[PDB]
Amino acid sequence: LQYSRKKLLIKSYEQCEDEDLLMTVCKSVTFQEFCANEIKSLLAKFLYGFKIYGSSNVYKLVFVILLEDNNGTINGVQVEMMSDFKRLSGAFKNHVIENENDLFDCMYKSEEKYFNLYRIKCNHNANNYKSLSLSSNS
Amino acid sequence: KLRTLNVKGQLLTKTTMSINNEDYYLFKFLVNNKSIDYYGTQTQFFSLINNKTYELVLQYSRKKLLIKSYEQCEDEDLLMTVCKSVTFQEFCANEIKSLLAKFLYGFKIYGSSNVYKLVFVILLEDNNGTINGVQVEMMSDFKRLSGAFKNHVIENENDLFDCMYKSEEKYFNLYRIKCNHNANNYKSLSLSSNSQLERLETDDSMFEYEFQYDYTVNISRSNKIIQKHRVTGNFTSERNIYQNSDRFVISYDTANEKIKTSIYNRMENAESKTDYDTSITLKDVTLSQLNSLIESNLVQVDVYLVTDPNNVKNNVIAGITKIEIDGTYEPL
Repeated sequence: LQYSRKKLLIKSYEQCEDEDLLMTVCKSVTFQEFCANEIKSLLAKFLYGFKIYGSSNVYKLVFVILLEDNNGTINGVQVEMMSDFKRLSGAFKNHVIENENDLFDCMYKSEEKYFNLYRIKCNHNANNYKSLSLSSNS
Repeated sequence: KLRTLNVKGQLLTKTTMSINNEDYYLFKFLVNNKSIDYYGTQTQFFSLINNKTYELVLQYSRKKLLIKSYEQCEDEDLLMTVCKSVTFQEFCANEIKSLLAKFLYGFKIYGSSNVYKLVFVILLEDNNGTINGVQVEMMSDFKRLSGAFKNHVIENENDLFDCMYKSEEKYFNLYRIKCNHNANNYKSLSLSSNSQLERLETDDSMFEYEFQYDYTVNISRSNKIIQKHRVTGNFTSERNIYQNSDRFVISYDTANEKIKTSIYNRMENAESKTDYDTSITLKDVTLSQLNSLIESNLVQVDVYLVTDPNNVKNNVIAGITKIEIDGTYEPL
């Protein structure tokens, strides 16, 4: 791009082809990446996780991530994540979770540590409510 | 004559206590899904067993409700057996259940490509014995909905929409519907993959029921209800992406008044591709064409509005369905 005649003109264009952002951790994400419901990977901070009262097979993970509003400011926000016992056991890379008891013992040893999340989908609902969710290969 | 009552129900707990060396024996029975306690002696304490329907005959003597006698029924099942009213208790147990509802209206949710939403009115008997008609919501997909409707062949989305707009404001027997309660405490209805939605088609028994099914609150949202409007006049659309979200500002005329609202833009699972920027501007084109079509009566627009009753300002759109002259249906 060259600055000429009070404009930004495309001085030359070159063909690039399919840049990959999966398995590439982004320090931040944008509101639009929650809108497109795009599967990315970001770095996050796990706060604390537990099992939902009244449920048997549903656990909740709470994270702190960084969103970018279009104003350009980067804010730390609390995001919530839900997944069953199965998808959670295989989600934790380099950790063996064979029963419910180990999941809780892993979460309590995972508290306040920084995580690289991989292939996590950002969702958006009828009632908005922006949250994360585990795919089958995250 | 000492008068008596007859009740039937599951037994939950058995408890005993000795007050002043006078043994007392009590049985917590589930009668019509209520915790009602009845008196007994030491003979009944051992004869009866928990989680077992007992046909019960009560006696009133010495200012107490006695178990005069016991027989035993056998675990009656009440599915495919419709009910007028459910309780808060049954929503907590997440009881798959068959009850009667009044169908209001249905639409396809914005941004989604295969997810639809139904709005019903059901009778919900609270913990105090009062029965009130409330608005309840329901999510299901095209596949479950294609086979859900009893006695109606639905093979394509356009049929699905044609079956709701016919069934709008009719009464429906809902068979084997799971009443949900969630970590986020809003209560809803769900299609178990083997649930039937069977229409009643009037027959003048409706007169007793329309007075009851007066929805004043939507139990699937908090402080908000869903309302349905017909677009008659100036439909205007504008793209306002704010600091907080990407939105469409929309204002239309009904036969009543003009409404300001806004819809939150979202795209379902558009993958590895810029199918959000190129598709939202696409739907914006569909929106600024709409007024041209309503004037010449080419399409009719139905706006489904998640609204706060007290403050009519809190308006958001959950679905917009275009009714075309030639039977074709376009939702958004």
